[PDB]
This record gives sequence, structure tokens and C-alpha cells, in this order.
Amino acid sequence: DLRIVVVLLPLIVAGGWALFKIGSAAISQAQAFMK
Amino acid sequence: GAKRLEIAQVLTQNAELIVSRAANRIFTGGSPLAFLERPEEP
Amino acid sequence: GFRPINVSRYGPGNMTKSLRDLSWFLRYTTYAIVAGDPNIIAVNVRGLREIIENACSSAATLVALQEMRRSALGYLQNDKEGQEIALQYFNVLISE
Amino acid sequence: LPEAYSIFSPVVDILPVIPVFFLLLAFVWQAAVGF
Amino acid sequence: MSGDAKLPLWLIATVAGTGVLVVVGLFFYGAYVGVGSAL
Amino acid sequence: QPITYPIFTVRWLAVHTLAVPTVFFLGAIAAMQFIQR
Amino acid sequence: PYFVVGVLHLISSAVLGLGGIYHAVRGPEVLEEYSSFFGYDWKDKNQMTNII
Amino acid sequence: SYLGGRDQESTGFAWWSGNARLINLSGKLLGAHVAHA
Amino acid sequence: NFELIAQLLMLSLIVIAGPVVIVLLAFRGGDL
Amino acid sequence: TLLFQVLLAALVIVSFLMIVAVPVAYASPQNWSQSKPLIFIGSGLWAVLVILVGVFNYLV
Ligand code: CLA
Ligand code: CLA
Ligand code: CLA
Ligand code: CLA
Ligand code: HEM
Ligand SMILES: CC1=C(/C=C/C(C)=C/C=C/C(C)=C/C=C/C=C(C)/C=C/C=C(C)/C=C/C2=C(C)CCCC2(C)C)C(C)(C)CCC1
Ligand SMILES: CC1=C(/C=C/C(C)=C\C=C/C(C)=C/C=C/C=C(C)/C=C/C=C(C)/C=C/C2=C(C)CCCC2(C)C)C(C)(C)CCC1
Ligand SMILES: [Ca+2]
Repeated sequence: DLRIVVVLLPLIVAGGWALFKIGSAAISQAQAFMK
Repeated sequence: GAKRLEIAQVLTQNAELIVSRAANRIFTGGSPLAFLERPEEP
Repeated sequence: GFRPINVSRYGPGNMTKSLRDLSWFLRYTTYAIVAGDPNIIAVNVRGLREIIENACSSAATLVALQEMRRSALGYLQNDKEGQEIALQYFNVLISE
Repeated sequence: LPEAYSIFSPVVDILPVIPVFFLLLAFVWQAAVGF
Repeated sequence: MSGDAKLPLWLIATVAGTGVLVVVGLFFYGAYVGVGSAL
Repeated sequence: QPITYPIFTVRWLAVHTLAVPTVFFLGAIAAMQFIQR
Repeated sequence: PYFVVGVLHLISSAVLGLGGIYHAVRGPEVLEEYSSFFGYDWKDKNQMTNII
Repeated sequence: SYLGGRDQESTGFAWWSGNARLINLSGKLLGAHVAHA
Repeated sequence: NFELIAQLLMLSLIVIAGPVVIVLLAFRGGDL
Repeated sequence: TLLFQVLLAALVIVSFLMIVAVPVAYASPQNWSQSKPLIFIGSGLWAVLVILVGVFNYLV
């Protein structure tokens, strides 16, 4: 089952770019509604 | 004032060209620079 | 919202007042440079735009006078000293 | 298809399709300004 | 480059419109080669 | 003066659903098309 | 002869392409107002028969 | 007085019906057909 | 296929050769 | 006939230069006087080079 590994490697660099580039504003939006 | 005359002594002979630079961006269908009525000499 | 106007829609008797003003905008600029004071530019321009608001375009005058200024200071690239004088004086003509 | 011109057989193959591109260009211009 | 934060909408309507128009153009090319071609 | 809008909402999840499985399937279609019998 | 008849249409589109960009952009907007020839009004019917 | 140009509101025509700014303009109608021919 | 690649390249150059006449007018200030 | 590469290869890159530079010159009031001539040296190069591929068609 090595072939499932290479197909989710663009799936994890999809969210891996979502960490570094916006997510400073996301935790401030997770700071919203006092919870 | 010797410098201030030299600014006018560059602009007076270049004023006939500088309207053809100016009017060619706001006018399209005609050579507006030759559509002028310049004051004649004699 | 500016478009350049065509001469055929404008009129030859309507534009012969127009094109002599373009020489007249710099003829008084050359008058004010040797006069040493920009008062004559800054007094014959106040409310000229609201005179010619019906006939001429107000947006076409700003873009014409700006590139009249920019092409005139391109002629003063050699002296390096009077170019900042006329940049002060043409900016009176734009801002008034 | 002439022997001398030849090599072009890439470039003159596409030359009908450019009048379709003349219509869509107009849409781009309209998108630009005035709409 | 920020007067507004990016180049405007008609520039991105083109290349993401051409990016649509190449993929549906890729589909009609694939009716003629490949497994469904009968060639 | 200014207005701040929130980034994530219900519609951020409404538009990503049927777009994350769209361009992942667009890619699948292209891949399927290149390959042959 | 089949090749030269299309290049004589391919080169004849470029000089027919210069007119449709000069007369649409740089040229005059008031076609009529000129040397009393073209333009028209669509209602001076003696002029509109001369185009046909 | 006029000489508005090619907008929505000087001629009453929109971005579609995208010639009828050139019904009365004689010169640019010639540039329509010569670019078309 | 080199010929096919060249043909595709020719098609490429020429498609966005269209709108680069539009953006160069829309950023130098030419009246569109 | 090896000249028939480089003549018409120069034509296809100078006529690609005319699909783009002609609406720029036509497009602006600002550069029209400066650019007006540049079409007569522009198209005048393109005219005699289409004439020169004409005589070199028959010669090879
Ligand atoms: C006998 C020849 C003939 C005639 C009478 C016409 C007539 C027309 N053409 Mg056309 N054309 C022709 C040959 C012809 N064409 C050829 C050989 C080519 C090269 C392939 C073109 C390329 C061409 C382009 C690129 C464009 C036209 C457009 C137009 C329309 C002009 C004005 C307009 O905006 O209408 C308004 C028209 C409508 C609101 C809808 C009309 C829908 C018609 C009935 C469908 C067919 C259009 C046209 C006849 C064929 C174009 C095919 C394709 C390139 C799009 C009009 C319908 C313009 C147009 O409007 O495109 C649709 C346009 O952009 N033509
Ligand atoms: C439907 C076509 C058509 C029509 C009706 C017009 C009409 C006009 N053009 Mg024009 N033009 C056209 C196509 C057309 N143009 C094309 C395709 C181009 C690009 C080459 C131009 C480039 C052009 C320029 C650059 C100018 C005009 C100008 C003018 C105006 C004055 C005419 C004049 O005094 O010329 C004088 C006429 C002659 C000296 C006679 C020459 C006749 C030709 C060259 C001989 C060949 C005729 C030919 C054999 C007939 C059969 C054609 C066949 C090959 C299909 C007039 C309104 C002028 C203008 O707008 O005013 C400022 C102007 O300066 N035109
Ligand atoms: C010789 C042909 C001819 C000419 C010169 C004109 C001229 C004109 N028409 Mg017109 N028209 C014609 C034939 C013609 N008509 C025919 C035959 C139809 C029926 C289909 C129409 C339907 C039509 C509509 C629907 C209306 C006009 C209007 C107008 C005026 C404005 C044009 C405009 O803004 O374009 C508008 C152009 C568009 C919106 C672009 C639409 C492009 C269509 C959708 C393309 C069609 C598909 C095409 C083949 C592409 C296929 C690509 C392929 C890959 C799928 C103008 C006077 C308007 C009017 O009354 O003003 C006075 C009006 O509202 N036209
Ligand atoms: C056969 C297709 C055809 C043709 C010839 C025209 C022609 C014209 N339209 Mg038009 N139109 C069309 C289809 C067409 N249209 C369609 C399908 C629509 C619906 C989307 C419209 C919608 C439309 C509107 C709403 C308006 C026009 C206007 C105009 C006129 C002036 C354009 C202008 O001022 O902008 C100038 C544009 C530019 C400077 C942008 C640069 C684009 C360049 C010039 C294109 C050509 C580049 C070319 C590839 C280079 C050729 C190579 C060379 C060697 C020959 C012009 C005659 C306008 C008008 O009435 O004029 C006042 C107007 O208001 N049209
Ligand atoms: C898993 C992959 C994806 C990631 C990581 C992602 C990331 C994001 C982010 C971070 C935003 C918020 C924008 C911002 O505030 O900066 C957003 C919104 C958006 N995304 Fe994506 N996206 C993905 C998939 C897609 C796809 C496939 C599309 C369709 C082409 C798409 C279209 C949009 C749209 C239209 C918005 C705006 C919606 C809204 O905010 O209301 N996204 N995406
Ligand atoms: C490439 C080549 C060749 C060729 C060469 C040549 C020789 C070319 C030429 C071409 C040409 C030589 C073209 C031309 C064209 C022209 C035209 C097409 C014209 C038109 C005209 C018009 C359109 C007009 C109009 C008008 C006016 C403007 C005025 C009056 C009115 C009228 C309307 C008439 C050959 C085959 C050898 C071979 C291969 C190579
Ligand atoms: C002869 C010849 C030539 C020339 C050519 C030409 C003629 C060019 C031009 C071209 C052109 C002129 C092109 C155009 C294009 C266009 C485009 C590319 C557009 C568009 C696209 C799209 C995709 C669209 C989209 C859309 C829609 C659909 C609608 C709405 C809006 C939007 C944007 C969204 C050369 C020398 C080079 C080569 C050789 C041959
Ligand atoms: Ca070819």
C-alpha cells in the first residue's frame, strides 16, 4: 500500500500551505465570540 | 532673474511643440496642433 | 471616467477656442516665471473650470495640463536648477 | 502544404481558429472598463 | 503592488477563464486519442 | 471608518464542498484522458 | 494556384485590418462632416441611393 | 454640449446591444465594417 | 512529438498575445 | 533556399510585432504624433519584406 502514500502527499501540502500563510488571522478569528 | 529668463528662453521656442504633445492625448480625429490660430507676426 | 474627445463630434468653431487655451495655459506660465511670482497663474485659474464645465470636459483638462507639465520639465533636464522652479510653478497651475 | 514553406505546418494549422478569438477578445475589453 | 490589494477582476477573469477553456478543450482532444477513441 | 469581515463562515464550508471535490476530480479526468488502452 | 489565392487573401486582410482600426480609433467620429461625400444622415435619400 | 462618448448613460444603450452607439456615428461605423471585412 | 509540441507552442504564444494588447493599454493610460 | 528560413522567420516575428504595437500607437493621443511615423517605417518594412518573400518564392 505505498501508492496511497504518494496520493495524499498533495493532500497534506494543500493544508500545509494553509497553516503558514493565513493562520495568524485564523487564531484571532478563533479568539472571536469569547470562546 | 538671469536664470528665470533662461527658463522662458527654453519654453518660448518649445511652446509650439509642447501643445502638440499636450493636445494629442485629448484629441483623436484631427491634427489639432495644425487646427490652432496662432498670433501672426506682421 | 475620462475618454478623449473626438474633434468631429466637438465642432471646429468649438475647438478653436479650445486649442488657443492650451497655448494660453503655458503662455501665462512663462509670464509668471519671469514675473517671479505665481500670482497671475493662481488668479486667472480659480473658477475657470466652473466656467467651462458646460462646454469643455473638466476631466480632459487635468490630464492635458499634467502632461503639459511633465513634458515641459523633461525639457529642463539639462540645467538641473530651474526644473525645480517650474515644478513649483506648474503645480500651482494644477492645484488651482 | 508546399515543399518550401513546410516547417510552418505547425503555425498555419491554427490560423482558422483566430476569428473565434476575435469575438472573445471583445468580451475581455468590455470586462475591462465601461461594464 | 497595492492600490487595491491585487490586479483587478477582468485580468483574473481571463486566465481563470482560459484555464476553464483549456480543460474542456483537453476533454474534446481526449475523444480522439485514448481509450474511448476507437483508434 | 473600516469594517472587518470574518474569514471562515458557513459559506466558506459551503463553497469548498463541491469545489475541493471539483478540481480534485478535474485532475482525475485529465489523468484518465491521457492514458490509453 | 490553390496556395497563392489564399495568401493573396491573407495579405489582403492586413491592409483591410488597418482601416478598421484607424477608422474605429484614431479617425474621425463624425464621418459625415467632411468633404461632402460620405457619411450621410440615413434620410437624405438621394445620397443613400448613391451608396447602392 | 453633448460629446459624451460611449457609456451607458449618454446614449441610453448598455454594454450589450453593442453597436447602437454607432447608428448615428458615421465614421466609426466604417471602422466596424472594414475591420469586419 | 516535436511537431505537435511546436504547434502547441504556436497556439500558446498567440492566445494571450490578444489580451496583452488590452492590459498594456489599460496600464499606460491609453484610452480604451 | 536556406534563406527562406530566415526571411519568413523574420516575417512571422515582425508581424507578431504588428498584432500588438498597432493598437498601442493608435490607442494613445499622447504618443500619436511621435508614433505616427513609426507605422510608416513599421508597415513599410512589412510591405517590402512581403514583396521580397514573393520573388523568393518563384526563385526557389
Ligand atoms: C456573409 C457573411 C457574414 C455576415 C452577414 C455576418 C454577420 C455578422 N457577424 Mg460575422 N463573420 C463572418 C461572416 C459573416 N458575418 C465570417 C466569415 C467570419 C470569420 C469566421 C465572421 C466573424 C465574426 C466575428 C468574430 C464576429 C462577427 C459578428 C457578426 C455580427 C455583426 C454585428 C453584431 O454585433 O451583431 C450582433 C449579433 C448578435 C447579437 C447575435 C448574432 C448571432 C448570429 C446569428 C450567429 C452567427 C454570427 C455570425 C454570422 C457568424 C460568426 C461565427 C463565429 C466567428 C462567431 C453579424 C451577425 C460579431 C458578432 O456579433 O458575433 C456574434 C463578431 O463578434 N462575425
Ligand atoms: C470601405 C472602405 C473604405 C471607405 C469608404 C473609406 C473612406 C474614407 N477613407 Mg479610408 N481606408 C480604408 C477603407 C475605407 N476608407 C482602408 C482599408 C484603409 C487602410 C489602408 C484606409 C485608410 C485611410 C487613411 C489613412 C485615410 C482614409 C481616409 C478616408 C476618407 C477620405 C477619402 C479620401 O479622400 O481618399 C482619397 C482617395 C484617393 C486618393 C483614391 C485612392 C483609391 C485607392 C487607393 C485605389 C484602389 C481602389 C481599388 C482598385 C478599388 C477596388 C478595391 C478592390 C481591391 C477590392 C474616406 C471617408 C482619410 C481620412 O480619414 O481623412 C483624414 C485618410 O487620411 N482612409
Ligand atoms: C448582418 C447582421 C447583423 C448586424 C450587423 C446587426 C446589427 C445590430 N444588432 Mg443584430 N441580429 C442579427 C443580425 C444583425 N444585427 C440577427 C440575425 C440576429 C438574430 C440572432 C440579431 C440579434 C440581435 C439582438 C439579439 C439585438 C441585436 C442588436 C443589434 C444592434 C447592436 C449590436 C450589439 O450590441 O451586439 C450585441 C452582441 C452581443 C451581445 C454578443 C453576443 C454573441 C452571441 C451570443 C454569439 C452567438 C454564438 C456564436 C456563433 C459563437 C459560437 C462560438 C462557439 C465556440 C460555441 C446592431 C445594430 C440589438 C438592437 O436592437 O440594437 C439596436 C439587440 O438587442 N441583434
Ligand atoms: C465583428 C466584431 C466587431 C467589430 C468590428 C466591432 C467594432 C467596434 N465596436 Mg463593438 N462589439 C462587438 C463586436 C464588434 N465590435 C461585440 C460582439 C460586442 C458585445 C460584447 C461589442 C460591444 C461594443 C460596445 C458596447 C461598444 C463597441 C464599440 C465599437 C467601435 C469602437 C471601438 C472602440 O472605441 O474601442 C476601442 C478599443 C480599443 C482601443 C481596445 C484595443 C483593441 C484592439 C484595437 C483590437 C484589435 C487588435 C487587433 C488584434 C490588431 C490587428 C492587427 C493589425 C495588423 C490589423 C468599433 C467600430 C464602441 C462604440 O460604439 O464606439 C464609440 C462601444 O461603445 N462595441
Ligand atoms: C483544500 C484546498 C483549499 C484551501 C486550502 C483553500 C484556502 C482558502 C482560504 C484560506 C480561503 C479564505 C481566503 C482568505 O481569507 O484569505 C478560501 C476561500 C475561498 N476559496 Fe478556497 N481553498 C481551497 C479550495 C478551494 C477551491 C478548490 C476553490 C475553487 C476554485 C476555492 C475557492 C475559494 C473561494 C471562492 C473562496 C472565497 C469564499 C468565501 O470566503 O466566502 N477554494 N480558500
Ligand atoms: C507572399 C507571396 C506572394 C505574394 C506577393 C504579393 C505581390 C503580395 C501582394 C499583396 C497585395 C498587393 C495586397 C494588396 C491589397 C490591397 C487592397 C486589398 C486594397 C484595398 C483597397 C480598398 C479597400 C480601397 C478602399 C477605398 C478607399 C480607401 C478610397 C476610395 C473608396 C474606396 C472604398 C474604394 C506570392 C503569391 C508571389 C507567392 C508566395 C509569397
Ligand atoms: C496572421 C498571423 C499572426 C497574427 C495573428 C493575430 C490576428 C493575432 C491576434 C490575436 C487575438 C486578437 C487573440 C485574442 C484572444 C482572445 C482571448 C484570449 C479572449 C478571451 C478568453 C476567454 C477565456 C474569455 C473569457 C470570458 C468570457 C467567456 C466572457 C466573460 C469575460 C471572461 C473574461 C470571463 C501572427 C503574426 C502572430 C502569426 C502568423 C499568422
Ligand atoms: Ca501550418
